[PDB]
Amino acid sequence: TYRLESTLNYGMERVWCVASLRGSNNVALGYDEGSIIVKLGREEPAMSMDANGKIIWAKHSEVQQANLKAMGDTEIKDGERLPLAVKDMGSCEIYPQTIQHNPNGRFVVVCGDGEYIIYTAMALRNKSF
Amino acid sequence: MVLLAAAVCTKAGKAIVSRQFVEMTRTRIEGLLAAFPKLMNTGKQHTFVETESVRYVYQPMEKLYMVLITTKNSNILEDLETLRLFSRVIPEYCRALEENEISEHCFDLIFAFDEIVALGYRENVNLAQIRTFTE
Amino acid sequence: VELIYKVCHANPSERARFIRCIYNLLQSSSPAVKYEAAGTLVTLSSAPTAIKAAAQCYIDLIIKESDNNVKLIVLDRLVELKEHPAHERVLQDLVMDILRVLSTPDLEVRKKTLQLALDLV
Amino acid sequence: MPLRLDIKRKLTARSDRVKSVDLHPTEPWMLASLYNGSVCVWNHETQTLVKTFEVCDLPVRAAKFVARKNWVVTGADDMQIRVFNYNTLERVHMFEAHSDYIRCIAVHPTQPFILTSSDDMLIKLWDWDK
Repeated sequence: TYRLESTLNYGMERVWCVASLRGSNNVALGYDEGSIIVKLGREEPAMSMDANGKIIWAKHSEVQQANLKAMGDTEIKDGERLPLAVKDMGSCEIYPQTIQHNPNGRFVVVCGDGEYIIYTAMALRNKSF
Repeated sequence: MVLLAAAVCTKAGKAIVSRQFVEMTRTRIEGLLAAFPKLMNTGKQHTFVETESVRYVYQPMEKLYMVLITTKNSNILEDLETLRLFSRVIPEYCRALEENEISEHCFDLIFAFDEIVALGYRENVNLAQIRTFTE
Repeated sequence: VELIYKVCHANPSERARFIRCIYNLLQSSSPAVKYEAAGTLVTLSSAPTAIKAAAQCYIDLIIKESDNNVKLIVLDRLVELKEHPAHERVLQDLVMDILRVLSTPDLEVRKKTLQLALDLV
Repeated sequence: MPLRLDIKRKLTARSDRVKSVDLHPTEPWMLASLYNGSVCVWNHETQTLVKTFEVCDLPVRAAKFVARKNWVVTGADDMQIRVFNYNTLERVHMFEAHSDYIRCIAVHPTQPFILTSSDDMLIKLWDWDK
């Protein structure tokens, strides 16, 4: 939407170049008075596993970022990574800064922008705010 | 002494300038430096390499070797650290290493060697400290 | 004057003595898992494949101490990286597969690696 | 619009105008090419400066690592791209990349190629292996 995420100055000024790491989350920027290597955020995912087998994440595959979904009912061998095993989950209204299922499975919480919205475990109707 | 000599070498097959703290390694200094630093101190691009039962620590600069030699040792960090401080002091005198310019500032380098390592025990030096002496 | 009662108290000097002092207080079946020895040790074979090959050897040794028959030579400690639970995720054996080699890494590392597959299992 | 960010200053270094900044293709080091005639690289995880190379005495606009050869390519106002070994510290090769100073270099790890872009309005290709 090209809306300003941040403006950064440093007391180095005149920023000539940019480049980005191809494996991602470091960008480095060349200035008149020096160079800086900078580290960008998001290093880790937000998700939670309840007891209903709705393990909910945001982003990823068979889930959108804006909406909320995910399920994981698979128990295949401990030695490898298990499939996504997602089942579809209803409405959301906010972005997931952190998105989490209830630890015993009755609530879902999506948190975002100074607000939390509560959606119901497997029905996803707005429970609470 | 723990540190036999502190030596700047050219791998022309001779010790270009060198320091004998107390009279021991005179002529001896040149033969060691001349043979061993030619082979990269017999190194493989490793700072510590030991040959003919003498520990050689080094750094290549051009056709020249800045060399520290010991045949005994008190600590790991220390041997490198005197060499390192030496490597701050040497381009102030000679603008990198190079046999003719090393040759011309025998006095400068030699004096630093006495100051840096005294009776084989690694003292410390710095480019400002060096100034008071050659003033 | 060396040997401290402490962990340290600070600075490279104290730190260098300290790994010597640690090897004393646990000599038993090599260091196993190398202490502060690891830092100098890489430079000791800067030419270049020989470090990995060596590193691979230690990592294999460390996994387990097996029976130690003909080319089953893994020393160090018996349990410290186990071998072979069926609930362990994503398992020990993944690292063990590297050691089985056709050349899968380069030849110096290869010769070390084939012996090392034989050695753990 | 919201996004998971957290800007952090991993390492800084002060030097005369750095035209190019790079991350090492496979290593945790970042190389910055400066107008000191020097290119300098620092590994901004352990905060150790791994090595410096004096490409020219006039600005080095570009620098990049050709990680496989264990070499770094630089292009400076010598109108040359000079190549050095970043562990055996010596100049691997010297060549005239262009008729003018070299603003940027791009490295193809899968091919022997670097193409360099210069302000002689031309981009030229060089093959490190030849």
